[PDB]
Amino acid sequence: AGGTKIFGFWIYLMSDCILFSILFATYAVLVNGTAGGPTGKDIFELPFVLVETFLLLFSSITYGMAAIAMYKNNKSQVISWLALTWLFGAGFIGMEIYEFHHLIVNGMGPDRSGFLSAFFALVGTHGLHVTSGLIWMAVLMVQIARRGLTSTNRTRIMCLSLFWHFLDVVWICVFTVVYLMGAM
Amino acid sequence: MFGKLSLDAVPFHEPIVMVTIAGIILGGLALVGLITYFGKWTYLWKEWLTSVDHKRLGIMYIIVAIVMLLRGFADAIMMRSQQALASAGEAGFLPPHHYDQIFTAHGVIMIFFVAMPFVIGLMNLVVPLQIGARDVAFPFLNNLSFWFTVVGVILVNVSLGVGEFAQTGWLAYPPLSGIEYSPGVGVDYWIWSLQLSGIGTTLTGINFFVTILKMRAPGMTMFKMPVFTWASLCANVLIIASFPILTVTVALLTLDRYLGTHFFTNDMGGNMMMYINLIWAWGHPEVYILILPVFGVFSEIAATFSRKRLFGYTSLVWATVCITVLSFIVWLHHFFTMGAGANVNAFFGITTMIIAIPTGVKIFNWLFTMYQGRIVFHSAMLWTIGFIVTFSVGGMTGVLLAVPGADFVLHNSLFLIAHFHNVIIGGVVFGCFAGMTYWWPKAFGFKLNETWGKRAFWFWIIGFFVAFMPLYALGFMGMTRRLSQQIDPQFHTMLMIAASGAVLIALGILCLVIQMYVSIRDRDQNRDLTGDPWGGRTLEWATSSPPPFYNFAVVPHVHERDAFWEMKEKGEAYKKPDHYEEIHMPKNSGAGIVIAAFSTIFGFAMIWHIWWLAIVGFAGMIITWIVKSFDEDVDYYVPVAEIEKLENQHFDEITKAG
Amino acid sequence: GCNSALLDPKGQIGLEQRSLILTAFGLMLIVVIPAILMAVGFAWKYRASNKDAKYSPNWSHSNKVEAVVWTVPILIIIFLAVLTWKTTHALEPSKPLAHDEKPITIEVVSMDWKWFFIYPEQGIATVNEIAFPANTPVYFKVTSNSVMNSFFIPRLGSQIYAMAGMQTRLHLIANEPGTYDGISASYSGPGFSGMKFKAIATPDRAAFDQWVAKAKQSPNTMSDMAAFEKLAAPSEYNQVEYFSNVKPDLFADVINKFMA
Amino acid sequence: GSVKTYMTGFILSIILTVIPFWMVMTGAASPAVILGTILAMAVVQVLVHLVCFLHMNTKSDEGWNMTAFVFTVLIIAILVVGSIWIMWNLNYNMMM
Ligand code: HEO
Ligand code: HEM
Ligand SMILES: [Cu+2]
Repeated sequence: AGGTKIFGFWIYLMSDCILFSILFATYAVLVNGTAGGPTGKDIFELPFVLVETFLLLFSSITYGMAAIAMYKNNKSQVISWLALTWLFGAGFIGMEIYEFHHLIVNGMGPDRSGFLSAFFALVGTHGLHVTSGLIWMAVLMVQIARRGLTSTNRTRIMCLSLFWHFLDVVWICVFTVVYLMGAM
Repeated sequence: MFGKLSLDAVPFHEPIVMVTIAGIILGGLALVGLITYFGKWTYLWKEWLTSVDHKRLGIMYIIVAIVMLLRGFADAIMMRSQQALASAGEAGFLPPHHYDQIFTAHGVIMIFFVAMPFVIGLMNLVVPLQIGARDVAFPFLNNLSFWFTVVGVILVNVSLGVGEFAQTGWLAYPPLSGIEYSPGVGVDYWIWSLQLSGIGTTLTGINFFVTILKMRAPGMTMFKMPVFTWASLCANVLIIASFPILTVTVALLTLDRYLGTHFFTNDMGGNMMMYINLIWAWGHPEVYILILPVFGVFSEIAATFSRKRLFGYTSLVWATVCITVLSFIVWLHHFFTMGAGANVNAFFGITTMIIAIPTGVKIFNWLFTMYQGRIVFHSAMLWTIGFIVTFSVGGMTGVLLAVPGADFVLHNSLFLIAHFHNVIIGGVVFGCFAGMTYWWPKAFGFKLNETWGKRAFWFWIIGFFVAFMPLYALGFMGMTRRLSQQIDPQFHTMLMIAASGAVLIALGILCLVIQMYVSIRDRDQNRDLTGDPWGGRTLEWATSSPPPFYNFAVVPHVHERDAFWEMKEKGEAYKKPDHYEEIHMPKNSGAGIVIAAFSTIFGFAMIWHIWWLAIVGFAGMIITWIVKSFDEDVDYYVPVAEIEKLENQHFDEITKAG
Repeated sequence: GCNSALLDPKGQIGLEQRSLILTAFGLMLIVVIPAILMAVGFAWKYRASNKDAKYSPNWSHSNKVEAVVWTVPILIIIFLAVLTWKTTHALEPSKPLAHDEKPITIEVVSMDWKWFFIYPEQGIATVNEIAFPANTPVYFKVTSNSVMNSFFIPRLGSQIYAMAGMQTRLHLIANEPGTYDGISASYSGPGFSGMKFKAIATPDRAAFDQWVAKAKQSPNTMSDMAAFEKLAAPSEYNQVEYFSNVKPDLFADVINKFMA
Repeated sequence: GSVKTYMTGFILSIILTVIPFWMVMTGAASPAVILGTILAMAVVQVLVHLVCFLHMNTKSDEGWNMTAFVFTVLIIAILVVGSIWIMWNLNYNMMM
């Protein structure tokens, strides 16, 4: 029963891969779109992106440790690792929201240029994906605390593992293409 | 109550829209009155609306597609009448402000809410039965997909009632559909309808793709499935790999329209052409999603009515796989006139021409399936022959249009409309009616009236020729698409002939309705006793004509290609199992309709800029999803008593009939 | 239609396009006609009613038949694809015509629900009308002041798109003098039906100079962007108009309006 | 999988993230090299994430974890490359 659900979620992640590839192509076309506005070199702070990448990688490692603990049939360890993963994700979302607020207040919002619009679209899509993952972690933890480690809970944890690692891979592609390559 | 919505959003002055609204609202009120009078609210809620059974959701897709076909064809009649009157140097009765709305709405309805609902209805109806499964991988996901499609349909219909619809064509090209040139709310209706319908269709694609691979009957390898299952698997692969492109494209356009971004604007470095590419990157796979399943249907019919084994099974499956692979590298053939380099145009022309070979192979395999068989002239077989004859000419015109040289003058001309209408009517709706008449006993337990079916088929084919052959000549004469006022009088005669064709197709549709009515009226005399009306090869005909909510009491064991035909040949087709076992089934869920209602509220609030109502709707959707994620009592066990009773009743029917 | 716009063209590009259409039609017929003929033949000859017809309820595969089915489409697609490559590389609108006479440059700005044309070399402007001597190449530089449109003269030959802030190139030559209809092949809005103009292929140069001189006598002038914007006001079914004095670089300014 | 493979993946991810960042911020090479090497390290890190963290193996689901992923990678390589090529050509052909 778990097999079919995990395979379905894998096919959904492949659909989401197509979804993100379309946004990547859109950004690549509109990378030079900006006219009389900020460019990649002018606004991209590399230390901030490095801190974001390390915190999301810490999130991925902590969630992996949660999956190992769930294989070890321990509840407290899974709860603690999920809490640490959610805290790392919340930190990452906080930094993304701060960056967006700083860009918008400084009159560099998505309404300024094609390049800024595409940048906002891609990073925002990743942000909503990560916040959906965070809400999923919140509901999964509150379900574990009151139901324990059941077959349904194990299936949900495997699906969330696939989702979170997929998001980390997408963020690797994002910082490679958008942030790091732009600031070159 | 807030935002752009006011008393001025409803068109008081315009008579045509008001009489249409009056018709729809009186129809709805009469249906509600009849349901209340018969007291079938509880039965509808507990058996159809909250049903997780694939057969019920398939039948409800068929109902939605049929009722939307009436609105689509009414728009078609109105457009044809307007063109005929405008050709005679008359002002006509449809201002451009209404004609643009009408053709955009007609295109959107007939593509998203007539073809896809009917095709996915057929898939839900037969695919789980053919593979020997009891249900689909994700029943609640199927119910939610149905309700999302219904939400899209509701938004499109209510667009007429309050405010207006998009006036930018059925694909909403960026510069016209931008906030600068389209200040209206119609484009928002288009955006949200297509977004929610796309979400539903993506969920359906994932569901079927998992169901086909994971829940096959034991001993049935991949190369032993019925061809329709192969075509459905290919179509679902296309849905999964394609619909994200539409989702992202519509999301980018709505970001441009709402937050004032510059994705597709003509200024501030926006690249408008991008949108077209993206939409056609999604656009061309979509049509194969419409044409792959119907091919399977015809193959099935070619197997059933020729009374012989299907020819070139391996060739057919390899051809459909080749079509699936090639349907991703050909989209640019939609805009050769955009002005891309000779290299790109030539490459895309050649690759669009290449995909013609597998379709020709499939047509020849059907022709050689009819080679030395005993052909019975049933309604379905007439539909198949008409489909072959029409689709051959359609494909000919298509490969002619795929050449950039020809496309440089035949693009957006009535030749292109003649092509796409020709191939759609030839393949999609022909396969739809053929499947509906072929699988009607498996959905209700009685047969359709053959006389009315044959009349409807003849009317449809003759009307289609008379209505669309003149469009080839008009396209040759240089008359372009979407012309409303002061049409060149030299295009009058052909358009008048087209008008004649239109009313002929009307009679066909009327015939179809009459057929259904008489089929309902004389159900007691045309019942399907044995569960095998036409001696079908596939497992679906092993069950009783009303299939139990569990498809099979015991999951059948398959050793050969045509399971049911081999079972009949071996002489073991109706054998009583030694004992029946408790069957694990999923419970009916009511959260699908709640999520659908919340999504409808959210979409409507987004269209009319009611921010608080949209927040409430989105929060309601998320809260309902989270709450339904809690409960564990989602499945039950069917006891041995009920299964034994139904199986004994079916076997008594077999014995008495046999 | 025998006397149709595309099957009886007056321009050269129209002539090669008609030849290509007929060759493609001929090549596809050799396979399509047998498909329909065999459909009808197998429907009639091998019906359930016939008793003398050979019945083969187990003949489900044949290597020879499959090879024949696969081969003929492949050969037809190979021939028509070679022809497609040659014609596509030889019928690119963005390709200058081979002719002795020097090409005449026409700029085509596509306003909302009307057509605007500029002769920079002659320094004149027209609304919903063009003129050029017969048997002389014409070089169209097409752009849109607004929403996407499609410049198209069915009899002369190929069409093109007009998009905001983008110049697109096209070439057309008329073999026979006379009046030809020109429309828009892309729906631009309520007034899209309105977009209609006439192309006058004059028998000789002298008639073209007379038409240019007549346009030069127009009291109206297009010297500034303010006059251009005043003309660019949303209007429907605009009559043929003339403008004597034109800004030397108006097309450039129209494109640079969108900073591209 | 074990803690060992996750720790190995973590270490390789740290290295393949640190090196490109340090290389870009310092301009330690020609821009061509600074692009090629970071793209190569990015795809290597993607494969490391797929193998170590996502347990990307052939045997699972009787071979539909390979086929689905390879098919979607082919579709992405079609769509992205096609879009970039088409728009490069469409932008080169509209310059004044
Ligand atoms: C049922 C729906 C559907 C399907 C499956 C197809 C499939 C095809 N379409 Fe029609 N299309 C359909 C409906 C439309 N097409 C369109 C767009 C469109 C365009 C671009 C429009 C333009 O240039 O202006 C071309 C050139 C064609 C041609 C074809 C071709 C060559 C195929 C091929 O993939 C299949 C063709 C079938 C064949 C070839 C079988 C005939 C062959 C026989 C037996 C073999 C004979 C052998 C040879 C001819 C070699 N399609 C549009 C967009 C309209 C818009 O712009 O809004 C629609 C709705
Ligand atoms: C039942 C008979 C049908 C008739 C008589 C009909 C008639 C028409 C007409 C007259 C047009 C306008 C063409 C023009 O611009 O001059 C049109 C457009 C269109 N039709 Fe239909 N149609 C029919 C069925 C269908 C079906 C079943 C579909 C979809 C599967 C379909 C899809 C479309 C599309 C996509 C357009 C283009 C809309 C646009 O240009 O924006 N049609 N139809
Ligand atoms: Cu196409």
